[PDB]
Amino acid sequence: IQKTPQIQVYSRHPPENGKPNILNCYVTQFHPPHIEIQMLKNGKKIPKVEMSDMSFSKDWSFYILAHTEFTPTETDTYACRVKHDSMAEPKTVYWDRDM
Amino acid sequence: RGYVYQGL
Amino acid sequence: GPHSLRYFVTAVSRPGLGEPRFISVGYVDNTEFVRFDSDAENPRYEPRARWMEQEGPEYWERETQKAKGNEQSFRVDLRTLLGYYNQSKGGSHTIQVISGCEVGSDGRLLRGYQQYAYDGCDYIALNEDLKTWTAADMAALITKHKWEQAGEAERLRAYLEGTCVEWLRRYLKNGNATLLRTDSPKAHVTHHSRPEDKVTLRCWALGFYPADITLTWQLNGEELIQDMELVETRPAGDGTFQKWASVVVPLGKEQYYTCHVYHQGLPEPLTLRW
Ligand SMILES: *[C@@H]1O[C@H](CO[C@H]2O[C@@H](C)[C@@H](O)[C@@H](O)[C@@H]2O)[C@@H](O[C@@H]2O[C@H](CO)[C@@H](O)[C@H](O)[C@H]2NC(C)=O)[C@H](O)[C@H]1NC(C)=O
Ligand SMILES: *[C@@H]1O[C@H](CO)[C@@H](O)[C@H](O)[C@H]1NC(C)=O
Repeated sequence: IQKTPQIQVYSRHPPENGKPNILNCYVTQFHPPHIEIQMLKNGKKIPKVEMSDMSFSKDWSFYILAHTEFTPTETDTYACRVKHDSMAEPKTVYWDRDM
Repeated sequence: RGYVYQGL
Repeated sequence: GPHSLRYFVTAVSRPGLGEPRFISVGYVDNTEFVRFDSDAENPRYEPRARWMEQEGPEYWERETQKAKGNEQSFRVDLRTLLGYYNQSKGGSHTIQVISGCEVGSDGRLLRGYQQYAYDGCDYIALNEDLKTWTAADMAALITKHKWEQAGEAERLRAYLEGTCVEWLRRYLKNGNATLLRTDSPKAHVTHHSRPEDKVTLRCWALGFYPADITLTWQLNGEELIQDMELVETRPAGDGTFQKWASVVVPLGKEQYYTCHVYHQGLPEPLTLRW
């Protein structure tokens, strides 16, 4: 079976400039398992991102989390880029701090 | 602790 | 309340790129505590929760040896299924397994399970009686027959009722400060304009533990569960969880709607309005 991933980007705490936080990219409901997930800061790959919380649901689709510590500023932007077989083009989801 | 799985 | 010990295992082949990738991740309730990944420099079972520092080196050596054994068994399994299904060695395939046990607040067994899937579809599973198997197709029926001749159901049941239960209790005891805690949700509502004189109201619930929670929107005392939009509860990167739920209301009557948050860390549910 083939299922396109749902990509969700969010921080641990409501964003406040100058205060330590955690940025998350949760990729879910996908199949097959092969996947590439990258977190980006101002268009550049963030080094040493932590991958965790891999599991599957009752219908066997995969779930996994990518996260990193960060301190937001008024100018910095963040996003999550994903490559999977269900999509011809890579998909990027941007962090919307006013969501 | 984990299990030692049986072959299919 | 009740607690669980679960292991999610997967093996995925990659023709032309070497051996299949094998990963095993263990969870106590909804938090990761151990993991083994064959793509690591020097594959070893590793702790993923701080309280696992309480196990000695013998624990890690034994879990690692079993994981390496499982890695090789699943590698063979991938080949076997190519035969059962008459498939070629050129494509990638996936085997998935979920194993676990759940106990009540008193530590006694409530249920046990072990279910397999091949390429995202049910393959074989242990029935609730913990004595018989149910097979989804004729290939799994071959596996069923092998397992019955080998006395597999008896071995597995012994594990689920014994080992699984005993170690889950031990983990709950060692990591009590983490596993038996309660972090109350912090909520707030955001507002977003839309065309046609309508507005999107979104209710957020943050920093809570455990993961179970209920978020609803109300109007005139009724529950708008039918019109709501939401996401599955998700991990926030520090051991806590997050969730949101929204509804579209006409501009001007936002004060008529309310968000309700129910969680064990909330003696009385929260009620919010924009
Ligand atoms: C979590 O449980 C501990 C008791 O368990 C301690 O000893 C072993 C069981 C082992 O698992 C070890 O890791 C763990 O720390 C509670 O601590 C105890 O609290 C009582 C209070 O009556 C004290 O009298 C004990 O001295 C103290 N034990 C220790 C650590 O010396 C701890 O309170 C509890 N945490 C919470 C808040 O739930
Ligand atoms: C297996 O597949 C081949 C084609 O790939 C086909 O010719 C053959 O009949 C199949 N055998 C079975 C198990 O029916």
